[PDB]
Amino acid sequence: VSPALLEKAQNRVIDAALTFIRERAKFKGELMRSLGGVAATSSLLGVPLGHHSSFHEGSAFAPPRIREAIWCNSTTEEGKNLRDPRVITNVGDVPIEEIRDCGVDDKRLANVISESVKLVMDEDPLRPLVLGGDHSISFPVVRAVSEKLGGAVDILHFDAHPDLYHDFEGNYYSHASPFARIMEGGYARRLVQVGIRSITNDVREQVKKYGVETHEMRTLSRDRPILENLKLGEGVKGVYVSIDVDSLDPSIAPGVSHHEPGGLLFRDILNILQNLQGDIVGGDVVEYNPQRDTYDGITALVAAKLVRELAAKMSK
Amino acid sequence: VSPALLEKAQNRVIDAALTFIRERAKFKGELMRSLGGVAATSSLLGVPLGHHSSFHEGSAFAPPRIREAIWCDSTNSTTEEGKNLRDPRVITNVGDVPIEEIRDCGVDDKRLANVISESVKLVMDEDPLRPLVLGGDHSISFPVVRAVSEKLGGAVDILHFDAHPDLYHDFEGNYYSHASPFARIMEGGYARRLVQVGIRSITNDVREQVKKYGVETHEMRTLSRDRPILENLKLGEGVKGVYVSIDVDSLDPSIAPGVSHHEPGGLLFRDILNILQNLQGDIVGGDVVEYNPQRDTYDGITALVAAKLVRELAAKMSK
Amino acid sequence: SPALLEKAQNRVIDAALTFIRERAKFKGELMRSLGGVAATSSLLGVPLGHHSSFHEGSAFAPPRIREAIWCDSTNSTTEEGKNLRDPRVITNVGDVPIEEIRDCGVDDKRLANVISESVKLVMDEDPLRPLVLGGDHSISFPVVRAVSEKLGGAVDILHFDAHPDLYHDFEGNYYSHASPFARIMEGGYARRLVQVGIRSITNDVREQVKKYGVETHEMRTLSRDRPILENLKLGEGVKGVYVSIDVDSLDPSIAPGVSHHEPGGLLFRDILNILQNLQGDIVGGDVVEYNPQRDTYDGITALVAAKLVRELAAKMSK
Amino acid sequence: SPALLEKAQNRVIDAALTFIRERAKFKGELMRSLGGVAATSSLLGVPLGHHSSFHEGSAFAPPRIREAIWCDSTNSTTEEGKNLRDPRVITNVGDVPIEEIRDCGVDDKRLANVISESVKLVMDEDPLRPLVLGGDHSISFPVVRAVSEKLGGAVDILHFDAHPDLYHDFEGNYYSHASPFARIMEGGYARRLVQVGIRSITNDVREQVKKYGVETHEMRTLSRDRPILENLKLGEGVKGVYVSIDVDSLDPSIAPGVSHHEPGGLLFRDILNILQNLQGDIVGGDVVEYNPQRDTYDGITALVAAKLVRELAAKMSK
Amino acid sequence: SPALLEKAQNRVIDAALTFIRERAKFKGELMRSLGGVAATSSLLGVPLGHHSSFHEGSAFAPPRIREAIWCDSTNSTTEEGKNLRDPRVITNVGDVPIEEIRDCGVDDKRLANVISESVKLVMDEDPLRPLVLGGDHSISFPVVRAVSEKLGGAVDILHFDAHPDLYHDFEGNYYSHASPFARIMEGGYARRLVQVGIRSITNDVREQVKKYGVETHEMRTLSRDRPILENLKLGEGVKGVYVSIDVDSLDPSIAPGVSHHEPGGLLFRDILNILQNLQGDIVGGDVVEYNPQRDTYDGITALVAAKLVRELAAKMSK
Amino acid sequence: SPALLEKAQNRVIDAALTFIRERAKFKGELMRSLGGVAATSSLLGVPLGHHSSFHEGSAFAPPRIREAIWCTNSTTEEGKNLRDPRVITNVGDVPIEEIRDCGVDDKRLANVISESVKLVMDEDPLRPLVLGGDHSISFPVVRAVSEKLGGAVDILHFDAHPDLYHDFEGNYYSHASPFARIMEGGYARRLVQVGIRSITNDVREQVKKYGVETHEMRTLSRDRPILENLKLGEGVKGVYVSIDVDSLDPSIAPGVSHHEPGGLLFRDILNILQNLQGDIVGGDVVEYNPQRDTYDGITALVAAKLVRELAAKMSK
Ligand SMILES: [Mn+2]
Ligand SMILES: [Mn+2]
Ligand SMILES: [Mn+2]
Ligand SMILES: [Mn+2]
Ligand SMILES: [Mn+2]
Ligand SMILES: [Mn+2]
Ligand SMILES: [Mn+2]
Ligand SMILES: [Mn+2]
Ligand SMILES: [Mn+2]
Ligand SMILES: [Mn+2]
Ligand SMILES: [Mn+2]
Ligand SMILES: [Mn+2]
Repeated sequence: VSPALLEKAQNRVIDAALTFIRERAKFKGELMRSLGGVAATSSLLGVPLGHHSSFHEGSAFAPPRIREAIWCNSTTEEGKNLRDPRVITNVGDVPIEEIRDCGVDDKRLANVISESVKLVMDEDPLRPLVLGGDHSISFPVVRAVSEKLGGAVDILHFDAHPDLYHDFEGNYYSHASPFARIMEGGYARRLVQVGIRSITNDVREQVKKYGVETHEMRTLSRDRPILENLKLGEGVKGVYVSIDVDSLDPSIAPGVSHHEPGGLLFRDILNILQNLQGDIVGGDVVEYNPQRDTYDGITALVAAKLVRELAAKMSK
Repeated sequence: VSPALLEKAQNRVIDAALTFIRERAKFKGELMRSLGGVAATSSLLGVPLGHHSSFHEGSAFAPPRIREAIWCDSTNSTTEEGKNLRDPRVITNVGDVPIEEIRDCGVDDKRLANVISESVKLVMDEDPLRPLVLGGDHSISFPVVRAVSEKLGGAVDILHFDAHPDLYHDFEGNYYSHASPFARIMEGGYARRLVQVGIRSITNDVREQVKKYGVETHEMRTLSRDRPILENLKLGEGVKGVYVSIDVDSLDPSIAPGVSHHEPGGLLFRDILNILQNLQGDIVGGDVVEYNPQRDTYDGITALVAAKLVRELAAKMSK
Repeated sequence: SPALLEKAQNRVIDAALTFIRERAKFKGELMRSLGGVAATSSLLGVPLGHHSSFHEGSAFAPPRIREAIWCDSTNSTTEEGKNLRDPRVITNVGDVPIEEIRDCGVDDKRLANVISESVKLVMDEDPLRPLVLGGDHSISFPVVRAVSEKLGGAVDILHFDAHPDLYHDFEGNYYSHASPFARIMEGGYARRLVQVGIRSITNDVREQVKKYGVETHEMRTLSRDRPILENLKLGEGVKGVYVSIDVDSLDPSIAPGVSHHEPGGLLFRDILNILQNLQGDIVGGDVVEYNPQRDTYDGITALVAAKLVRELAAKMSK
Repeated sequence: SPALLEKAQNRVIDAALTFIRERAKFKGELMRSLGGVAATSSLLGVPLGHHSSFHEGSAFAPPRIREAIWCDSTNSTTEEGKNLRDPRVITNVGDVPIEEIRDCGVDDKRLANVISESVKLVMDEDPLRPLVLGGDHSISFPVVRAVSEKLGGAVDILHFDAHPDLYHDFEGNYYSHASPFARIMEGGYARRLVQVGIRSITNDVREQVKKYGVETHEMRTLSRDRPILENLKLGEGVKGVYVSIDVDSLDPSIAPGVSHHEPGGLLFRDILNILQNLQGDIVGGDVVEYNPQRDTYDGITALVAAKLVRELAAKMSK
Repeated sequence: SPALLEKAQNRVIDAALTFIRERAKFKGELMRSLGGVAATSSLLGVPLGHHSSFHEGSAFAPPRIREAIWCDSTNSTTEEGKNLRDPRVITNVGDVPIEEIRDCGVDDKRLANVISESVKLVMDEDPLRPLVLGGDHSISFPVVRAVSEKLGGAVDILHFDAHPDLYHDFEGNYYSHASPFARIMEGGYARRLVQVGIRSITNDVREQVKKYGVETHEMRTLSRDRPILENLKLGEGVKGVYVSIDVDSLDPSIAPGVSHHEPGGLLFRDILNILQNLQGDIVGGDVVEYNPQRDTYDGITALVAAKLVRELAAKMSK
Repeated sequence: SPALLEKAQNRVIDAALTFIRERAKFKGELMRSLGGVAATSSLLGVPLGHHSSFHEGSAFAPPRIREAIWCTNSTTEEGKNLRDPRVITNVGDVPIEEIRDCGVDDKRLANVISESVKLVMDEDPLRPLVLGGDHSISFPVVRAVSEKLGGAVDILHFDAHPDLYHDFEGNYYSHASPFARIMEGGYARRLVQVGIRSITNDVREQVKKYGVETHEMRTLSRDRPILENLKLGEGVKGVYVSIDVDSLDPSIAPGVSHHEPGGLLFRDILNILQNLQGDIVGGDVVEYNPQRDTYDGITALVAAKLVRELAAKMSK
């Protein structure tokens, strides 16, 4: 296999993929500006990546399924208008499969994701709402938001799992290590984790090493008043919200790779998200696995709901 | 069929069965006794018996499905409160009593129950092992709790999670029904306190049974008032210790679809963990019953639910 | 032909109402022969779905609910100790043959009148009280109209639902399943309307709520409203209390068998807490919007609808 | 009370048969008013399941089948070009209210009489011919009895089933879904009985095949018998042809919605090849043993049952 | 604002087409560097479902089909022994980003032209030949138009489908999935059109068949047609052979993951028998109408579509 | 100490083989006391799935298959009465999980399987009918049948896959390699494969190397008369029948690890098995995966019908 064939294929396909995201972001930025009366518009960038998953890769197919459940009332829990393009709009998906088929390695793939995020952010007034994909994508996304904005953000992170593994199966880019990568890089100050019910003792050392505010399910009843009155981002560049759908009890969100019984109810996430104070600069909804959902696609609907509510907080 | 030949088949096959259990318990006992730093080890004994169920016998297939889910690729090996399931001193498998092959020798249910009791005693004799039984339908708790009580030399207190009191005196003339284990236990005085949680399915004649044996039945319709007591139970003070029986049908069927008796309006997963995490007392044994893999979803969610109940019970009983 | 239709319609409708009359009469006579009974919860199916905005499969619910009430996994005792094998606690009348009547070219206004008369035929047989199995939510309007007219005045309503069903005009359909409570409040048939489980509501509807003085409880305030909802006292000073249970009220994890899934709904124990604690003279009720064609393979939603019906019967029967 | 049941039974049954008469009379008038028609396939549901040995959920089948016929993923043209939107091609009468008659304490013998009379009320309305929707297979006996009595002689029967249903005595139940064709042959209602799809017959029952001259085609011989089965000519020199289709005759891969799964059954195209080719005067027929409680989430067995009803109607209507 | 759309639309389309060109140029140069190849089966996804009449879930199919092709329960050898691990046997180009282009307000004619141009970019890279993954059957018209224009003449088409897809006018959508072959035969892009598995056809569309000389083979004549169908020779006298495989051609017991369930369809082996024996120069093909949203939990239909692609590629690659 | 492990191994395997011995000793005495029999098909489960390449759920098949056997009627297609113990009888399951959990390696495990089959055969008139379990178990079974009978057998083998890989990912004991192990050891003379439709070019060389009669689905119509008239065993010790449930089309046997579209119908196998001539000394039904079956357990019923037909051919 010729080396300079793969290497210029890698260059050429990445460039054509990023140029598509650019023209799409440029189109939507221009649109929001012509309508006016908007400081921020939540912009959907899909990252259909599932190969960093330790169990099932079905995540890769989530973004299109979520956008179908978004755009199929048209009104969010607090009355923003979904058909208003100023509240929510689509940019596109990074064509992960086609980029990987060029032999691109994971480090460059992470860079492609980061560059995609910065293409969106460059077009005022778009702000990135990333659809996963597995949780490994949060690292490149948060990295991109921190670099573009010129400092750290605070994070609200819903998950069953801390995703703070220093070393997961020798895979630096594991969906079980993105917050390790994020904290190792200084991209976040505060990391507020909610839903946690699967945590190793080594990862409790990581929690201590980085000053993570890890809230476990076994103390949720004690924690509710705190969690329902979070205020983040004061004195840093803003607030980033990461929602891992496996944060929700498997009874209400079966469409995930990692079933962990004893999780959040839908209301738990909506109360916390709605009550959250701070300037939201970006967010993700990750680990929706359509291949593990029920036939009625209850988990696509839940995932779409969470995206709608994130967009209503982040659009202004 | 000569009765002679059948009787000798029975003795010999049972002997062979109990010797198998003896040798697995001997292995796991020596292992723990050579690791040291261990007062108790939760030790899985399967009793794959469904024939006492009133509606569906699928829980006979449960134990191997539960072990696989305990040891499942999507889960780490740490319990909610920090115990490492990779440490054998936290949890170990002994194995399954071969119910089907024994019944197939024409053994009657009284002798079958005796064989389940001997199995429990063979685990208990290998200190620091403590029996965490995997059912199987709920009928098995009678012979398990009889065996615990007889080996400890006295009464235990029981914390029992169920939709159903399982206190019938007489269910379809089957003494060993999955709906009378606790009538057998209470009749035998094998238990002092019996604290029942998740109850939402009870006939007026079993309400008699509750009053007659001074059973502490907590019904779902009084739960929110009961939370403060249930989150601070202290059992076993002045008897030989505490036995914890978890019927998976205690949980709402939205959580635990893989059961024979769907009863809407049940516990959430976290309600069992709150009670269990808060429970005080020397836990001497326990069981997880009525997982039915034939009624589970395609993803095996209830196997995972049962496996997590086993993991958190082991985390409490291991020491 | 003009006449054929007019003719057919009347004759087919009269034979259908006659079948209900005979069944009600049979069950009334039995109860009065047994004695020691003031009220018997009496099942009347209205298998109607064509008023649904997404799926019409709730037309199949009634017989599936009835089967699940008397099914092999459960016992015949309700949570608080009533015995369902006593016909004075619960009894079946039968199903209005909606399909057959529609298929005669009968419009929705006439159909509403047939549903109304069928309910009166059950109420004409003391001590029966109507427990209607839907069918979609549109049925509650003609049912509540009948109960009101029959008792000679207003009822207070406890309504479980994901949706307010208070639209003035859901897409030009007066008998929409999203408008039955608009028609009830317009008609004067209800004084209080207590709605529990709401999580889907537009701004135009919030104004319908203020306009009729409706007590709309949304999911986002559920945890705070618990003490109110676990202490309802309805119907004092009017003809009594009607309980309408839209199965969609419940989280789809508990009740997947419905046409509109709405995440973040009631737990089954949330409905039972409210319903078991409700004080007031329950004069009738309905369990609507169970859709067997969206249920799971084990038919859990059938079992959920049956338990709602069993627990509502425990309260209305006396 | 003795009188209480006897009187109710009679009045309830009379009101049920009156409803079926009015619906039959309405559709006969409709057809005669249109003209250009010798025969119209007329659906009579018989929602009975309790004559089953494993599951009773075939009681839910008729409305489900009707919905699947007049549905949305398909078109309305049969495979050889007949339009189902023409009422002269197919029409619904309605459902015998079996649950409600049985709930009056009516025994199976009188129940069979009710079914028989119901079929006869359809046959009294030129040009309607009965296409019965089960229900479990027990219903074929009262149906074929009625057709035989009404026409005044024997029919030939084409029967698709995984089981012969020629048990004299299945678990003491005279009206067993396992005994309908032993009752038909005993009574001389049928001359030929051509059974197709058989793959589950005990030797005792093999005796019964020879005892009554039954033409039983087993699955192991199907590929050899194809030529005969695709060239059937029935009814010559008697009153006509009755076609009974048990859905379990199909492979469970195609028809999972049945009570008794039997691997190695017919392909759907196996039934169409026989049915589209059959020569003879089709005078009635049935599609039984669809069980919606065992169907898949997409309700494919309901579609399978509907396409059988559609293709049988294509052949019976003229 | 108008200039905004004109501007953006052309620039978003240009960037999409650029993407496909670079993938096709990479894949073409790879085969040319390996040598020993005359034709490489090259996957182009068209994830378009909005021309669907019942369900649009075939929009999600291409990436599910590719995962199944390269799945870890299957090995990489076709039935007749071609190694799919060899890029010269099967390669991926990519998906036309339909959603994203449609969300710039691009109309259906302009979309068809983007699909055609995409096909043309693959065909420009010797020795790539286009194997299109739908998406719904609408996509065959702009694919086959592109093929024909590119080659400068007609093709013969082998079409597998339950449905002729020959409507002139399906609900006023020119681009309906029920009309692609009307659009094809009307534009003279095809000479012979051989259809196999047909079992859903209206009398009007029967007209269309005679009108265009379509060689429609219906399921009800299959065994009579087998020796013809197992010895097809197409393309002789024109530019080559296009094969269109609609997944609903298979019986729903085998391919449940489709929008239109039509009972009594082809067995998997029947498509392979025909395709394994087909003579002529295959210049393109598509596998259409796999609907992941209607598949079973184990994704069986994805594997069914994947194997169809693998066996078409084995035949198209030389 | 490693002495602790070796001891556990020796003593646990010894107890497990004594269990199978007492069960086989029981059923032998039962048939001999009953008389009128020369062969009784005796069920031995080998609940093993770790040699699987995709899913291990065939480990749970044996109990599920026995339950579907005695759940339908009670007469074999050719009128054998399955309530007659001389027609079919259960010995028991080899406790695979409990022997592996003592640290026993694959070679010693193959030996335990071989010894269990010999314990069955030592009891006249029992013949072993083995329930899998994945296809890897056919190697130790056929080796045991060949050693106890003192020579080779002919094999009829239904499968979608040849199972003739010399080296499957370094796993000598792969379920994709048992017939390579069997031919290498010379335990079989003829090997007639039916249902084959997944076959690599290196495995065609294995077919050539051992003179395997490999019938592919793409020649089934030409092969029918031949396959419906097989005569095996003349000149050798007899006939072994191996049934892999994935030989059947996935439409009728969805409960397997390896879906291969375009397989056999149920009659295809039944016509072949019923018409087969030769002295049947042994057989297996394998690769039933209960975890991938439909909610109704259709594949358990299929597998039970396959067992009943094989038990009717072998019992006499
Ligand atoms: Mn995560
Ligand atoms: Mn997670
Ligand atoms: Mn219990
Ligand atoms: Mn229970
Ligand atoms: Mn409603
Ligand atoms: Mn509603
Ligand atoms: Mn039958
Ligand atoms: Mn049958
Ligand atoms: Mn098509
Ligand atoms: Mn089609
Ligand atoms: Mn194999
Ligand atoms: Mn295989």
